[PDB]
Amino acid sequence: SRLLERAARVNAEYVEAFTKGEVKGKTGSLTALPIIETQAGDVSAFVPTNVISITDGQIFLETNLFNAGIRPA
Amino acid sequence: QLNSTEISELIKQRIAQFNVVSEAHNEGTIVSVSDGVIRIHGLADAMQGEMISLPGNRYAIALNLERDSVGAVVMGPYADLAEGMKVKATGRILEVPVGRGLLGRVVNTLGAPIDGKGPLDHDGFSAVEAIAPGVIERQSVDQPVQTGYKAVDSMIPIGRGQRELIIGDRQTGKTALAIDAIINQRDSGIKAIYVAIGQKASTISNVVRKLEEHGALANTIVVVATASESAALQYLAPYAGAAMGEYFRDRGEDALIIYDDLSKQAVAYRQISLLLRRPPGREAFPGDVFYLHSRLLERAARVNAEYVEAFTKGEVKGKTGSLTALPIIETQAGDVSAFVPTNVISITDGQIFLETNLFNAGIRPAVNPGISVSRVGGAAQTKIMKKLSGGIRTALAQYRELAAFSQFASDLDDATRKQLDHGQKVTELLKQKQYAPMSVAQQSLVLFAAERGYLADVELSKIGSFEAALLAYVDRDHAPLMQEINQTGGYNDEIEGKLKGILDSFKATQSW
Amino acid sequence: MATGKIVQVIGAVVDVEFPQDAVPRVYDALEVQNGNERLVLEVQQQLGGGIVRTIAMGSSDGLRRGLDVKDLEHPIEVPVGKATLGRIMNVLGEPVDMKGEIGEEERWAIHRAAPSYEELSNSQELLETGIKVIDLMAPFAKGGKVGLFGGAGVGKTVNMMELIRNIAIEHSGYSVFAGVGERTREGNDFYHEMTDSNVIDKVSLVYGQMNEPPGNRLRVALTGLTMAEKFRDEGRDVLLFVDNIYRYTLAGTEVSALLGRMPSAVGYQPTLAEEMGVLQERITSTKTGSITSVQAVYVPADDLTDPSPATTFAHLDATVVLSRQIASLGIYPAVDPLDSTSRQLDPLVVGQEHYDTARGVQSILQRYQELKDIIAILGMDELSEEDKLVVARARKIQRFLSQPFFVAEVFTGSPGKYVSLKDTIRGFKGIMEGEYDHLPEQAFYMVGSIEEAVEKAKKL
Amino acid sequence: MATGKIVQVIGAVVDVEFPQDAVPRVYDALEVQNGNERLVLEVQQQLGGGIVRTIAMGSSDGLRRGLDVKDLEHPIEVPVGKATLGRIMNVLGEPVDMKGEIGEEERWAIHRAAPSYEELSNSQELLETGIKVIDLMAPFAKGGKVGLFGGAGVGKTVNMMELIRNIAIEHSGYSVFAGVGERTREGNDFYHEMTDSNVIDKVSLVYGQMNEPPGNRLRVALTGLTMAEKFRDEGRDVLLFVDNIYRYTLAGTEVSALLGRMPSAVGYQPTLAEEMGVLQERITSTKTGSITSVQAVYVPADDLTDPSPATTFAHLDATVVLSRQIASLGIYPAVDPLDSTSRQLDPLVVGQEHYDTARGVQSILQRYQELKDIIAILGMDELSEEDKLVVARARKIQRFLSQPFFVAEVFTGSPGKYVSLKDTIRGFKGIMEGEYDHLPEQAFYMVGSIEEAVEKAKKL
Amino acid sequence: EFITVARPYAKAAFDFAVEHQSVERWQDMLAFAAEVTKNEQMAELLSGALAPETLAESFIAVAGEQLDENGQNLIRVMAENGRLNALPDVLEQFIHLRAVSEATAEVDVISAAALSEQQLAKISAAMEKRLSRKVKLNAKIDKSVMAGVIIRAGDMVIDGSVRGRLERLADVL
Ligand SMILES: Nc1ncnc2c1ncn2[C@@H]1O[C@H](COP(=O)(O)OP(=O)(O)OP(=O)(O)O)[C@@H](O)[C@H]1O
Ligand SMILES: Nc1ncnc2c1ncn2[C@@H]1O[C@H](COP(=O)(O)OP(=O)(O)O)[C@@H](O)[C@H]1O
Ligand SMILES: Nc1ncnc2c1ncn2[C@@H]1O[C@H](COP(=O)(O)OP(=O)(O)O)[C@@H](O)[C@H]1O
Ligand SMILES: [Mg+2]
Ligand SMILES: [Mg+2]
Repeated sequence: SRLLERAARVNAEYVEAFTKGEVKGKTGSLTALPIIETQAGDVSAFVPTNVISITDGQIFLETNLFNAGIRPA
Repeated sequence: QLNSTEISELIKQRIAQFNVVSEAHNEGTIVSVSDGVIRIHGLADAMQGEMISLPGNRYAIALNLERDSVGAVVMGPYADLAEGMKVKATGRILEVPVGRGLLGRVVNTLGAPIDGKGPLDHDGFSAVEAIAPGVIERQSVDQPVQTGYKAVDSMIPIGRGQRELIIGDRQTGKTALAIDAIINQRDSGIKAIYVAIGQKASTISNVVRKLEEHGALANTIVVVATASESAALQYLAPYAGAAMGEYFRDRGEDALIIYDDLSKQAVAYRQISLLLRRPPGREAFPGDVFYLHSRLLERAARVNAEYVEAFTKGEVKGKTGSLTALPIIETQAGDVSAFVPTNVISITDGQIFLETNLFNAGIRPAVNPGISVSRVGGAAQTKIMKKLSGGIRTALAQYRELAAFSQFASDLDDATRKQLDHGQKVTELLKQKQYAPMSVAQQSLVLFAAERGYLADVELSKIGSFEAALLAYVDRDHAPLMQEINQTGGYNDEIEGKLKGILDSFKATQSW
Repeated sequence: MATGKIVQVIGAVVDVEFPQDAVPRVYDALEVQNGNERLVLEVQQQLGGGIVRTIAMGSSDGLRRGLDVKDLEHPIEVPVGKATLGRIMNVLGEPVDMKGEIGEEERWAIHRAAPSYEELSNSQELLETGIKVIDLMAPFAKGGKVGLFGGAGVGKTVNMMELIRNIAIEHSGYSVFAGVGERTREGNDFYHEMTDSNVIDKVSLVYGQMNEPPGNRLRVALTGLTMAEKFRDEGRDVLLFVDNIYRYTLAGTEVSALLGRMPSAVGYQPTLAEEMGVLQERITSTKTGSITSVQAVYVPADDLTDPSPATTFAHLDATVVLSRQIASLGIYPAVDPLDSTSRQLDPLVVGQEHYDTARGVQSILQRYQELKDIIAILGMDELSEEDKLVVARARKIQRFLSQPFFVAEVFTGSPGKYVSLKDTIRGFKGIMEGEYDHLPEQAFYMVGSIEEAVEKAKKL
Repeated sequence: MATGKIVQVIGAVVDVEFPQDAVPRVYDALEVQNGNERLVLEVQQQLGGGIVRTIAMGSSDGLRRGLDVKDLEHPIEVPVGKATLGRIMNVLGEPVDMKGEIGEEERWAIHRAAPSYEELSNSQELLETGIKVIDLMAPFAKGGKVGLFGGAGVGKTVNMMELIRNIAIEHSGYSVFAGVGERTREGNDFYHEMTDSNVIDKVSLVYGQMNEPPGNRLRVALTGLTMAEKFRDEGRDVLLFVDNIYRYTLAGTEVSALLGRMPSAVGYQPTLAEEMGVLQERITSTKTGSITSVQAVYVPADDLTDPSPATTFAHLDATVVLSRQIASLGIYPAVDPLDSTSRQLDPLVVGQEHYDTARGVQSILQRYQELKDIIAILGMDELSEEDKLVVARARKIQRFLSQPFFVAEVFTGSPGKYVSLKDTIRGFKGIMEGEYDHLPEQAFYMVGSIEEAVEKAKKL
Repeated sequence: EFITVARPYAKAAFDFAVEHQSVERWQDMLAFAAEVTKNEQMAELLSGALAPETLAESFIAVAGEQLDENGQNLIRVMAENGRLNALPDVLEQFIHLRAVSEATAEVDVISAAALSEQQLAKISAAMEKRLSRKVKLNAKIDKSVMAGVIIRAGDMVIDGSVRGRLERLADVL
């Protein structure tokens, strides 16, 4: 969590204060795409549960689709 | 903050004089007793694997030499022991009495006789734990071990120095097949050993008198560790049996050994390991367990004559010895995707899988093709049997899978009415009654008559009477050849003509 | 003279400290004055420094630290012999009936080794129980183990009472009933039903029920067994009933957890297959006598692979299944002949004629099992002329299996019958090979030998 | 000279006490006079008091505590280079065939760092194997890693022997074979095959077979990999065959608990992934030389999700997954084409026609898998007249994936077949588009190119 | 805390001291070791992972006033086990054991002010009748009692303080 909550969009006043001027109007952003591997598609594991609870969304890639030819699955 | 087996009066003895090592290093005192595991204090001279002698006549095996105490396991009734008993270390690594004089005796795992016939005429002692012959000392297994059974000798051939797992569910003829192989081995010079692990004593007594009836017992050693007996005896019992087989192996003879349930050896070793607080793994078995079975079964080997010369100090020049192991494994509900069954499948050469469905349906012995294999293969067989039996196990693998898939009807009848009638005729022919061993000559002529079509049309059934007549007609008159073909195993067009002439004469004259 | 001191009390586990040299042995029994009542402790482990860890054969509440403990120099000892017939006792061999006292002449320790290899009987023999279904489809080896798998209402208790009766009257043995880890209600009503049937004079009862501390439920089976062993030494044939061996396993698991040992394959104790074998190996035939055993078995979650069923089935020689469907048909005993099993149905063991008779009966019944389903959807008149005959013979075989029991007269009034093995072999050969086709199926119902079936058909 | 003493012996691990000014480093070797033999210990940990935990590279029995041990101040070192070619060696680099000493000029420590990142090299050069399924589904390149996954008895070793025969004989550079915890019988049968084929002069052999104690099995893969690394640094290109890598991790699990490390997920050592990656990362091709390697990877209890297979899968480039279900069919090679993959199965590397043929084979085999559950319940008749066509083609594909092997020529009598990449894509492309719709399924079982299937169809 | 680790060593030391008629010397020896155990520099040494043997020698050296039987053996056995920090408790346990065999009780009395030495002698003789030991009173002047006395005889206590009666009355209300 304290790794992933570091990916943020930041408003113009934070940028202008952090850089002590020299930047104005602009917003900062950092986008995070963590990757997780699941064992036989089980989501009920420990680390998958935590990371699925932390993030803003999930892209589920499945092997039954990938084998059928639907790529990206 | 916890104590570490330092107690008031031992601390007092150290108080009297710190260097208590001025006393004998040869002995110590029991400090605790729990579920057959024992902790001993003293024994500075003890070495791992050593036999420790207890009051009475009992032994313990030193497993742990810790900072200040020895952890051991008791090979017998442990409840008689108590704290403070004086204990002496024999300077001997665990050793069992061994020799040819053990043949026909029933002995405890320690080689103490259990029949009423008095002491043993053993040759010497040999270490229970040993490392098998190295990669360069082996020789290729290329000699047959004929069993009683037409199904296994045709499909799953066993050779001198091979290791054949016999795996199946409970009550499927695992013991029947192994003891019936022991019975067939008499009058063929190869010795046999039967190690009953975790068996109930009524069954062991039954099979011992059943081996005595057939005259097999004079040929074989029996090692017994019944279900009542301490787990240390149970898991050590197969290593004692292997130590007895290995003597014959290293003297350049042939021996056969049956471990009557490795799957109970594993449970006894799991008990000993969990009592010693070791972290378990899959199915709660220790991490060791594969090493448990591997170091045991790799001992069954065939050794080249240079190794027999180097071992016997020249005395036996130019003979090759072997030990042939047939461990039995019992699997719950017929699945082989289990930890211990798959461990032993990973160690043994072949695999005879006995199936419960076939066994109920009356196909006995229930040798399931396709799953069962021999990784040595045709090199074990006599060339007559090799040439006659060819690829039939794979043919049945597909015949079984296709009769399972094509259930609705016999559609696409190109030759499936021949193929499936042949596969039925063969499965009916392989069925055999126990304690009726067929010589290689009888198996060869029957499989010849079956395999190349000569009876694929006649689904008469009545098959058992046809075979029992055929083998009598050839025994009484038609074949002096039986004594010849049982000796040479030779395959020749001349002999094929001889046998096909007998086959046509019987098949024309006699209506089954 | 007491010599030990209680040093810990944690649940049912009690640690007591002795002089460094007087340490008790492993299975010795100690005792303590827990207020006014005396309490018995069975030692389980010897720890370092004279400390000994034991389990209380009773309620642990009220024990102080420092109480004086007296070391009895022997294991738990119980009364044995004729004196115990018709009584009720607990683990400690104390009467929990109120008829007073047991005038035993001798007392035996409950712990001992199984018979030696040279001591087992060098023979194999059957036990004629007198019940047609059991004698035919699932014979009893003299000295074997038998499993009972039925549920409730199926008449299990009447089966046990009929066995207790027949082993005493027709044979000349006694019986021991060890009720381990079962309802007190059922033991009370079972005692009342056995005294209302004049069989109480022939059976000795021992009870450790569900309301008992773990050690009682653990050692009650060994108390029952050591009484059966005293009957064996006298030269008799004995029956030992274990009302639920699964509860013996489960109480061993509880005690193992209390002692703090690591959990085995499914949480069971690591010593499971040893604790089971140490019991089941004493139930054997010997060349002085024999103990046969009938054990009610319970399969957790209907799983025949669970370590407890898997360990128990290794020992059972025969298996009798009781089904409610057979009882709804009004057939008693409600033994299911298709699933009932015995490893003594081996044509070399019991003979070719008996073997093939049982196999024929089974094949007939499992054909009828499918013809019944065809009838249920297509009607009777769809069956060919051959199937209509196997149905007619199946419905008669299915009824010749019923029997009147000497103990069931209070229900059916019939005098009750003891049927010899060869006579039921004759009867089923008859019915099966078309003989006796010329009488109605009701002429076989609730009757003894087949001659009584033909005579009932005459009267009918 | 000898300066330390044994203070504990727990199975395979030994604790040794030294003066605190002379304590060995954390991978040095030590020597002990075990009876009359000489035993080598490798130190794994430095505990605090001049004590040291070590693993015995040999049998541990006979060790007393208090023996003197001698501090060799260098790690385990093995002979390396040209001198070690036609010979078999121990884990300690000692010769194990009965020939004389090894004539090496140089010896290398078996613990070494992996090559740097700027030093690696990657190659697209496709390597051709005679095996239809392996090169069609999972083609692998020169200098890549191949791994064969399977349970027990599925075909890992027979396939590795076929790969040895088909690449490694018609290959110029030297070769190294490491037997890690497998059968000595198969090592002897391999050594005699090589010596009777006069190719032994090119194949260096190391054996630490399953009879050896844990230390030999643990280190033997590292000592075989050191010899492969030496041949790589000379600028050559090398073949490395590892006959069961799983045994390396298993020997680490067996030792792990004794070293006092808390157990992990399923029992495995906490360091499973680092122990595996420290070996796996240094078996790689560099800019000076290339190592092509085939590893067998046993999967326990057929569980592909067990931590050891799951953490092994990331290291390899081509993974071939054998399955027991397909072997039970008798369809060897029992490759699962829906689980096998390669890094090289891309259209830019392989070419569009190969890529499309492989994807079409996967697509219709997946569609057949999706049909199987409805075929199991309802039966086939319910399928669409489209669905029956993809089922018939998928079954014909499953048969055509089978192939006879020159090394399997002793389990079946069939002659071995070598199938070129062109012929296999020509046949699979022919089957998929229905030009062979008229042949029976048995025409495709155990054949070479499709022109042998058309012939086999004539003979039924 | 390590009462449980100190029990065996205290029992061994005492049971040895009565075989050699020197309980009184052993007590002062253990008291000396218990004081050396508390020093700030020695407590830094005992935490350090020296070899038990050299750490024992580094502990013998700072105490030469010690028997061959007592220091050079007990300290070494405790060092092998790493128990030296337990010495302050091995002392107390030792004392207690002695008081047990000598049939003595260290009754403590607490009061708001000094007792008349007739009150206190009556207390002695009365506790010696309540118990079955020679008592050894020691008083404490605690003002919060205000009047009366507390008599503590181990885990048994008799409270006659007016504060105790006041707070009990407070809870009767
Ligand atoms: N080929 C056969 N034909 C007929 N009966 C057989 C045959 N083989 C075995 N039997 C019988 O089937 C029963 C089971 O055999 P057996 O008891 O040896 O099986 P098992 O698997 O060894 O049993 P367990 O697993 O309990 O040890 C026995 O009564 C035996 O006589
Ligand atoms: N041999 C028999 N003859 C007649 N009726 C029987 C017989 N066996 C059982 N029954 C009937 O089945 C009932 C089952 O009740 P019960 O024996 O209490 O079941 P359980 O003992 O399993 O609790 C009996 O009360 C009786 O009515
Ligand atoms: N192509 C094949 N033809 C015939 N049998 C095969 C083939 N491939 C594998 N097998 C069978 O697989 C069995 C075990 O093969 P092996 O390589 O030893 O398995 P593993 O090494 O994976 O345990 C052998 O008995 C062999 O007959
Ligand atoms: Mg059996
Ligand atoms: Mg393999």
